[PDB]
Parts: sequence; C-alpha cells; structure tokens
Amino acid sequence: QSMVDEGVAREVINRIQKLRKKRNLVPDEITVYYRSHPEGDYLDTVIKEHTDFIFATIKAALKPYPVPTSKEVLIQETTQLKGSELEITLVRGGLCERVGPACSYVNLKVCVNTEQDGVLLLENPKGDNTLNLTGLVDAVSCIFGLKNSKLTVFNGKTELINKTDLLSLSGKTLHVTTGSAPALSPDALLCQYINLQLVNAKPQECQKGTVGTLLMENPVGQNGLTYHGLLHETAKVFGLRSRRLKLFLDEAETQEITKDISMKNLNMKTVYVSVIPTTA
Amino acid sequence: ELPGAEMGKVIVRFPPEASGYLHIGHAKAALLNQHYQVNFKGKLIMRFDDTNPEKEKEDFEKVILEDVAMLHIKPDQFTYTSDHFETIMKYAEQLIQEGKAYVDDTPAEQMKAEREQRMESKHRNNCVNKNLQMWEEMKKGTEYGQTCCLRAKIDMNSNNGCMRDPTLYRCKNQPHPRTGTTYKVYPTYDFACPIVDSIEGVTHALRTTEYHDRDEQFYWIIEALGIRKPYIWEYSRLNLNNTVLSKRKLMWFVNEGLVDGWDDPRFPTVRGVLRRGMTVEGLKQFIAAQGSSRSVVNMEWDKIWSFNKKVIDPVAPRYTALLKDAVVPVNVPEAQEEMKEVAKHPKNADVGLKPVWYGSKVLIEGADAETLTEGEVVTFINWGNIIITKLNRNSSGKIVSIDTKLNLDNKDFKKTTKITWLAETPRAPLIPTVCVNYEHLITKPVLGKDEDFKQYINRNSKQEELMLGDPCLKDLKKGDIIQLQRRGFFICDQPYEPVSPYSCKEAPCILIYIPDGH
Repeated sequence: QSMVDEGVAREVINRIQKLRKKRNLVPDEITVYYRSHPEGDYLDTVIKEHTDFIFATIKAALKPYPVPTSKEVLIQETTQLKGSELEITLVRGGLCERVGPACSYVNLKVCVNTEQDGVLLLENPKGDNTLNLTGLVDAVSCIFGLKNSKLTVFNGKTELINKTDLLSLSGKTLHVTTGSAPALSPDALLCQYINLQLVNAKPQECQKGTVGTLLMENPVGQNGLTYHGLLHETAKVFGLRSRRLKLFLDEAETQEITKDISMKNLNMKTVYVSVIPTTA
Repeated sequence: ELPGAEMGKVIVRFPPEASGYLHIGHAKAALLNQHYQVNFKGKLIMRFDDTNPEKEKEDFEKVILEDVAMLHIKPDQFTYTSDHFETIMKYAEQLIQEGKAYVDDTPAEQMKAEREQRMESKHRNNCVNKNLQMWEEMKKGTEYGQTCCLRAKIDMNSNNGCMRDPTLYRCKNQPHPRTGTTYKVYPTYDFACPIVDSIEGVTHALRTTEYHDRDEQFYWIIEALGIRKPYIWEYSRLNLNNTVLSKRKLMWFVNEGLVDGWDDPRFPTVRGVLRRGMTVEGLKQFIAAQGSSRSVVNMEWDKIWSFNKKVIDPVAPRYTALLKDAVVPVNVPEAQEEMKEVAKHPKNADVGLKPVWYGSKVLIEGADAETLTEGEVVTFINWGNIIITKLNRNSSGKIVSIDTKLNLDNKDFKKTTKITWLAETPRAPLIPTVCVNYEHLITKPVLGKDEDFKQYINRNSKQEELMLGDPCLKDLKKGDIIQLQRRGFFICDQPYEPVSPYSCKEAPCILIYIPDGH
C-alpha cells in the first residue's frame, strides 16, 4: 500500500506543479504551504511522511500553515483529494534560515542605579572597528545612559584591563558595575538582532567587512528599531549613507523588506543589502 | 551685455527639457539668463519643454525644479510648451493654408536621404487641399496620418541642413502628460520654440552657439508667421576638460557602477558639483567673468575652482584633522588640562571663536614627527612654542613617542615649524572622520573627435582616508564648508553620529576635499 500512498502523494505533487504552470512560473525560487483540513486524516498523513519525496520532485520547500504574514501569495487553491480538503499556497522566494550573530558580541548586565540587560557588538562590520575596553566603556555609557562614574567591567569575577582582548570573550556576559565584582551568564543574545550581508557593492568609509549585525533593541526593551531606522543603520554599518539601499529577505532579491514589515519577524534572520544607483 | 535691452523690459527664458538632471552646462545657461534678468530688472520664464510626450516625465520635472532652486534662481513665471499647443496648432494650419507647409508621408529614412541630397519629396508641391486632407489624417491619428509629418516649405537647396524643409509636426497617438489625448499631433522643438518665445514675450532668447544653424530657421518661422521676433543671443557652450556632458555618456558611468549615481561628486551635474563643494556664488562669479563669450574654449575645471576658492576662503572656519594611522603621541608634562577660545579664521574676526583643549597628552602627524629634531623649538598652532626634548623610537627606528618642554614665554614665531595637533582628553573626545578625495573620471583632458572616452576611464577616482578630527567637527552639518588646517577646504557630506544602540559604533564625519584651483 506504500505504492498506493505514493500515488496519492504524486497527486498532491501534480496538483502543486499545475499551480506553478498557472502563474507562468518557471524553475523561480518559491515555497509551498499546505493545509489538509481533516487534520491528521489520510491525506495529511500522506503529505507529511512523503514530504522529502514531494520536496525532491517539486524543487521548492514544503512547510504547513500558516503562510507568513510577510510573504506575497502567488496563488491559493483549495481542492479535494481522498476525503480531505487540500489548500495549496505558493509564495515567492525560498525560506528564511535563522542564524547566529555574525559579529562578536558580549551580553551586558549593567548594575549601577536597576539591573539593565543589553548586548554590545565588539565589531561592525565583522573585522572592522574592533572594540577596546575603553571603547566598550564609552559605548556602554552612551547606550545605557551612564557617566564614566568609576565604571568597572567584570568578566565573571575578574576585572578587565586595557589589555584584555575583548574579542576572545565574544560569547560571554560581562558585568558593568561601579567598582564591586558581582555574584551570579546567559547563552542567547539578550536582544533581538539581524545579520546584514552586503551583496551588490563594497563597504565605504574605509570599512571593510561585508557582513554586519544590528541589534533591534538596546538595552532590552528600549529603543525599538523602526523600519526607517533599519535603513539608516544598515547604511551606517557599511558606510553607504549616501547610497540608496534595498533590503531583501533572500539573496535571490525577491522578498524585498518593505515599510509595512513587522520588525519582530526579522529577528535572527540574515538581511541582504543591495546598493542601487541614485537615480530619480 | 545685450543689444536691444531696456531696463525693466528684458524678458528671458530658461527652457530645459525634463529628460534628466541639470548639469553644469545647463547651470551656465540658467545663470546667464538670471544674470540678464537681475541686471535689467526683467522677467525670467522657466519653461518646461514638453513638446514630446515620450522624452519627458513628471519624474525629471521635479528634479529640475530642485536643481534650479539649488542655484538660487527664482523664475518670475513657470510655463510649459504644452500650454500653447492650441496656438501652435493654429499657426501650423496657417502655414498649410498659405503653401508654406505641406504634409509628407515619405518614410523617414528615405526622407533623410532626400534631405541629404537636396532632393524635393513628391509632396512638396501638393495643393493646399491635399495638404489639408493629410493634415486631417494626422490630427485624427489615423494609421496613415501616423506615417505623415508636417514639413515647412523652405529651401531644399540651402547649405543650411536646417532649412531643407524641416519637420514641424509629427503624429503620435501617444497620450500627453498635461494635455492627455486632446492632441494626436505634436510639434517639434524647432517649430514650437520660436512660437512660444514670441507668445510669452521673450525679448532675448539665449541659445548655445551650437544652435547657430537653427537661428536662420528660427527667424524664417517667425517671419513666415509674421509674429513678434525675439532676439537670439548666442553664448559659447561649456567645454570642460576631463569631462563629458551627454546624458548617454554620463549614463554609462551610472550603469557601469563607476559612480554612485547622478549626484556623485565626480559628475558634472549641478547636484554632484554642489556636493563636491562648489558654491552657487563661486559658480555665479565664474559665469559673470566670461559672460556672453562666443569663443568655444576648452575650459579648465581649475579656473572655476579658483573662483570658488575666493568665495569660501574668507568665511570657512579652520579646524584640525590628523591622519589616524600615522599619528604620534606627544608628552607635554607641564601642561594642565584646560580649554581656551581661539579665532576660527586667520583673517576675518567675524567667523568667531572655537574651543581648543590643551593637556599633557597630545597627538601630532607622523609626517611632521619625522621632520623634528631634538632641542628644536616647535610652534604648536593655537598653543605656542614647545621644545622637543626626546624623540623616542622603537627597535626599527620609528618615532613612537615624543617628549617636550613648554616654552610659552618664547614668543618668537618667525622660523619655527608650525604644526597641527590635537589633545587626547576625555573632556573633548576626538571625532572619527573620513576625508574623501575625488579625481576626474576621464584621464585625458581633451578628446579629439572620433575618440572614445571609454578608453580613458579613471578607475581610481575616489580615495578615502581615516582621520582623527577636531572635537568641533561633531557639530558640522551636511553642507558646511570648512578648512582642515594645512590640508585644504572640505565640505561635510555626512555628519558625525554618536554611538548607535543598534550598531554599537559611531558614524564618522565625512568630508569631501574641495579642489582649490591647483
């Protein structure tokens, strides 16, 4: 009967590519979302077990519902198959693989006057503008709103020195206090973040790297990055403030990040940065 | 100056096409027009030449109004060629009805052949009625009218190509941006321009000397119609060395990515040229100094920059930037951290004062460091005389450190080396700054005819250098023109930005080098 279920899986497969032919789409990075309404019933079982097979012959990915609020629906069909109702939606571009921060960072617990959490990128773009302990203190002072008031940085229980190589502590959590080592170091970044990959052009302002990272908040819960801010900050990272930029969710450059994106959607995704000529 | 010109009664027009960006050539025409408008208390018409519903767009119209605004040109009236479509059509029908214009269906390539060989087309001698019938087909936009054009009946034998029955009107079923579909028939520039200059009252039509052939044509149309005859004043086209002005050539740089876009400081657009640090007044004085000259010289860019240098020198504040990579720390142990105010300008007390910070930890240029000797009295600019005591070097012989003794009671400044410097103090942190230098895009100054600019592309026309800037640079805004002492004039392209919460870094002050005339 596995050849019976494979023949039903082939009927879903055939259903999908007929939809590809409806939108004049020619193998075009796309994604296929599906819902077999009588949940867990026959047709939903078939499609899940055979998802590798379906993926192999329809060279696009195969995820279930719901479609992301961000993606533009190419088509949406509902038909019937072996006593289930079967919704197919095709959407532009491939998927959105979440990745770790590209630049060396440091989680920050700042106990002066309450506890504040945040992150400090130690370089931006990757390979440039690497941070000093003195640079770190200044950056902590601006972002967190502190004066250089006996500001002491503790790696765990050691106190750091103008010689400590900050980059070698890239995953760690540091403590900013007023001169008194703490007690009591998370793993995940305490702040939402995005990675940036420059694709079209090379960084300016003597910057050098083509990959960067933007926190979306600092300290945690403060200073929510806006869409227009993302455009400006992207430009600042690579030294492209004069240039007109387009941000894309794929490297194919088909899911363009738009002013009505939801910023939380972007978290941990790599944003692709494209420089276009300034025309009118 | 202008023949036939009276005070208060001069009327000039600047009639760009909204096919793209204004460049320095358009800048000259607009400023020459404004010059005659201001000096004669006359009127300046800013006329969009929208005869063609296919070469213009609403997109460049707005661009062009911004460029004109950036040149501080205030037209008294804004018109469009399309505003007179009705009247222009009527003058065409007048000429048809007088045997002065006929309609030709001869295909264009043959038509240019016959025009090339002083050969009259089959239609030149059509009676008025046959011309009026074909003209009706163009007006209605029929497929036969679409292959017809209205030509003036002048002289197929003239040495002046422009007199060999030029096209006055074409049939295009195109809808027009401002007139929509009222008209399926559209006049050529050659025909519209004399008429609209006459209607709008233009007393002096400024054209580049390259239009000289069309002046004869221009005046024929005026006389053939029997209307107000504007006076044509011809000035020389701007020929700048190392520079191309054609949209199709400029576009290649944009498309090849050799340039940022149309406002790139290497482009001769008015946008790019102002971004480079040209001032309007510097431009205005250059145009006025050569005025209405008809000799088409090969102008050197340096001659414009020297006019600009005279405008910015008296008013540009002086600040300091040190080349970050080569900077040498200097110990001034006696000095205490303090701040004094000092003139921003070396000769114009109007510019005001800047704060200077002093202290025991100071930085100087490596290039200057390597020229110092021990026991030398050196003037630190805005500070005073300082004695070099020890030059500390490393195992390779590189100065890595300099020790000094204050010598401030020594007020002798005749033969001392005068160096720039910046104090390292948390009370006035140094501002990260980038200095940008641009070169010409074409390495050959004058291209002969039949020579292709693409063989002389300068592929290294931008250079950036990382600097430690004067603390006062943090407040510069885009457009501020300043002088980096001992380096030159610069314009702020992007201001400094403090540490970002999102990128955890500052943005540097971006200064573009302003060529001075050398």
